Amino acid sequence: ALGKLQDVVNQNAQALNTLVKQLSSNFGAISSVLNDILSRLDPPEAEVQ
Amino acid sequence: VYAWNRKRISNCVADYSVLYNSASFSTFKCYGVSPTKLNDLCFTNVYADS
Repeated sequence: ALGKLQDVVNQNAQALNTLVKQLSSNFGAISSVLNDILSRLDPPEAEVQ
Repeated sequence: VYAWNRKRISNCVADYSVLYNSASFSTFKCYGVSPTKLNDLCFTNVYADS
């Protein structure tokens, strides 16, 4: 019966999860973490990724 | 070239300062990493294809 509420809550959480998981996507970059690119590639090369 | 030799480097420390500072290399191009950052990086393994 409480679904109307629970449902809503889930959606919120769901969105956040998706958002957080979008931190782990390459989007075409060599890696999905900025620190690795900064530590490996020089700014002239790193900036495109 | 068709039988390019491969060597494995593991469990060791390499000083790459002497590597990129040498003028005996005509071409020296790094992809996905910078020559200077090598001394400040750790890698599980290295494969040298000669």
